[PDB]
Amino acid sequence: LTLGNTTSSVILTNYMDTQYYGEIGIGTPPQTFKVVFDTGSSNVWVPSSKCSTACVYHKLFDASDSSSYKHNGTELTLRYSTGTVSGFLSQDIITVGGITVTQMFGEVTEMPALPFMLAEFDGVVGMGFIEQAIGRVTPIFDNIISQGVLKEDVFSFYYNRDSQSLGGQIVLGGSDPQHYEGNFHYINLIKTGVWQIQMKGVSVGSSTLLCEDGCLALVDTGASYISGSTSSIEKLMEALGAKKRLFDYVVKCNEGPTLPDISFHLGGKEYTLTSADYVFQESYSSKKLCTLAIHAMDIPPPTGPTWALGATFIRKFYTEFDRRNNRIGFALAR
Ligand SMILES: O[C@@H](CC1c2ccccc2Sc2ccccc21)CN1CCCC1
Ligand SMILES: O[C@@H](CC1c2ccccc2Sc2ccccc21)CN1CCCC1
Ligand SMILES: *[C@@H]1O[C@H](CO)[C@@H](O)[C@H](O)[C@H]1NC(C)=O
Repeated sequence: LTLGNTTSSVILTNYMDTQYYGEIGIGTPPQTFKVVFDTGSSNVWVPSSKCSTACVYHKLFDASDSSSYKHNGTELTLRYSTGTVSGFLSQDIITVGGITVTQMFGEVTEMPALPFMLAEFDGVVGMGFIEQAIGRVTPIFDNIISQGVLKEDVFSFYYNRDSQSLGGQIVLGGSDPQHYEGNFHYINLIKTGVWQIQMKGVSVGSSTLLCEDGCLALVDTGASYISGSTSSIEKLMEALGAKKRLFDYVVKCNEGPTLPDISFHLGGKEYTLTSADYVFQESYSSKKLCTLAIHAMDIPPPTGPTWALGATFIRKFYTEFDRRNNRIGFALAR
């Protein structure tokens, strides 16, 4: 007997405003892993004990220590913006904030030192739809929905700004009103299968200089930043006075607080980020260079070309992902 009144939460760790990770347990007895909960992907994967470069710094799943494990072994390859992992399929019981689910997941045996040596998390829990799942593997949230335990078929994200403070939180089955102010404003997904909405414009202060004839916005919990196409970012950075370095865009630290507001027109409203929301203000010196929490990412079709609203956006706006209604809700984070 499963009664739909459950609302479970996973505490997240904030690593330098770029990586937000929580704990999941795999197997019997449970083997714990630090995972990023990512709306931009649909597969679950952790490093395998069968891993032969980045594997050395992470926790590895040993199937031989789990009584609940069921072999499969189908080969699997997962491509991310940052890097590609490879392994095989395994099935086991996954515990996520109290909820226990029988899940098919990836046992990663090929984890390159770049970029995975830089990951503070062990694996990824893809919070996207089956349409985007590799090997057509049933996503974890789809499996939790099938159990009929959740209060509502929704999950929400809270990302805090980096004492003994909470780095973030995921709520499965609801939203935590302690982490948002006012009410949610919802935007319907263009289509089911992808956590993507229509964007009606991007404004720099006064003038709406980009996305004038509309564009797409992927609401990506796994993305550290706000990203646009190379073309869109080059124009945006020019309007900000930012300069291209090797991996990032920079401004003189003293100019940082003088930077204009960036607005994203989504559904009925404008979602504004002030300079304090997008500049890593590590100094105020005129002789130092400060990094922006904005970059270029060319997302390939069918999903891209698209903007991605990552942790930079989510820190400002507490986000709710509604599977029942196929919509996303935003509320000012508290
Ligand atoms: O953490 C930083 C990003 C980090 C990184 C992680 C995964 C994949 C690529 C890169 S590029 C790179 C290069 C050299 C050192 C570290 C890094 C971002 N910074 C901005 C705020 C926190 C620091
Ligand atoms: O956004 C970050 C990407 C992040 C990540 C998140 C979800 C799923 C896969 C990966 S791959 C990976 C590997 C190592 C460290 C971090 C990460 C990387 N960014 C840092 C600066 C912008 C790029
Ligand atoms: C692995 O699992 C898939 C279902 O996701 C199934 O179709 C396939 O036959 C399985 N392979 C093996 C070798 O068990």
